[PDB]
Amino acid sequence: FNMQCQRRFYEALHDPNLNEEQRNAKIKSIRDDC
Repeated sequence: FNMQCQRRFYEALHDPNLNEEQRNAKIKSIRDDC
């Protein structure tokens, strides 16, 4: 992935303030956009 999307995934992964469902949904949303 391009640097923007790459960093978005990296951040979202390393953000346990989000739980399993929330975090996987975040990754999915970023991946849909990217």
